[PDB]
Amino acid sequence: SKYGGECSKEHNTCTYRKDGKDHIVKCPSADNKKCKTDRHHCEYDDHHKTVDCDFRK
Ligand SMILES: [Cl-]
Ligand SMILES: [Cl-]
Repeated sequence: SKYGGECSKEHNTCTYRKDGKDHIVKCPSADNKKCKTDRHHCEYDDHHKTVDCDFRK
């Protein structure tokens, strides 16, 4: 249920792969969910219907 991708710091977006296609969604603006490092991991959780762009590198 989790779909991984990479985030854009400038745009605060997550690009993730699901069902053969790349999808670009906004990250949250929350302090510890936003995209902090360009091109680092993000995930769309299709169970919870949430996005997180702040992972440990
Ligand atoms: Cl595509
Ligand atoms: Cl969200």
